[PDB]
Amino acid sequence: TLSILVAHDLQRVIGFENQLPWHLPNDLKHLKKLSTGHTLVMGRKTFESIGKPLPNRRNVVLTSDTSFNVEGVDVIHSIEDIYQLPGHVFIFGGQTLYEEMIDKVDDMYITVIEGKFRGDTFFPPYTFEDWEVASSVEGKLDEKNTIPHTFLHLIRK
Ligand SMILES: NC(=O)c1ccc[n+]([C@@H]2O[C@H](COP(=O)([O-])OP(=O)(O)OC[C@H]3O[C@@H](n4cnc5c(N)ncnc54)[C@H](OP(=O)(O)O)[C@@H]3O)[C@@H](O)[C@H]2O)c1
Repeated sequence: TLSILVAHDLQRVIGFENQLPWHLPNDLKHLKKLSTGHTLVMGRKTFESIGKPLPNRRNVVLTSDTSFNVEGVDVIHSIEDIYQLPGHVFIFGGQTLYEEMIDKVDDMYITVIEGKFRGDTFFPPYTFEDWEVASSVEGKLDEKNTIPHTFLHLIRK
């Protein structure tokens, strides 16, 4: 199973200066819940910004750099390599990977961040006429989680 994993704002901003534009602990908990025990594929810039593999899942980095060899990370050098990855595979950014994979994934787990942030990277436009809402759940807010957000699971029609 091949799934997109992403948080984007009302204008589909996903990043600014190689980091998330928002601070939202609950969404990171959500994404770790979805992906534990599975596989995260990420482009090189996204990986470098995280800086270290996420524990308790297979971390795969897509890069053209043949000198890339990081402890606890598997490297791939083509999109085609993604299809050889066994199990539930999550496409986890950044913009380049989303653009390359959005026409290929089975479904998408999207957190809509219900705000407008300054961004330099975007999730590609998509339409609900291609995607059925399997679920839509409003995130609960508190002191440390102050931006309204909605967890979507969309499945390709
Ligand atoms: N909001 C979210 O849920 C979320 C999640 C993840 C990331 N992000 C954001 O996304 C932004 C980064 O996106 P980005 O597009 O700048 O970078 P990126 O997708 O993270 O990485 C781009 C790099 O990935 C490698 N790559 C991509 N396609 C390739 C291919 N077909 N063959 C070989 N290598 C390939 C290349 O690495 P090389 O140059 O080394 O060859 C390319 O330069 C950051 O701001 C980050 O915060 C947001």
